[PDB]
Amino acid sequence: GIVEQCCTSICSLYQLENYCN
Amino acid sequence: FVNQHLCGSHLVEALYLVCGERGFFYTPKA
Repeated sequence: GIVEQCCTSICSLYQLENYCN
Repeated sequence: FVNQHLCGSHLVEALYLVCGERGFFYTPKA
């Protein structure tokens, strides 16, 4: 989930925007 | 501010800035 993609590995703008409403 | 390790309140803060007025959902155990 988001913790695996952005916390334990390096985040990106592409991935963050997947969680906007 | 987005291309780094973001955890806890630091992650929530990034979602807040990026998503702006459309808001977001935060699910740490999904």
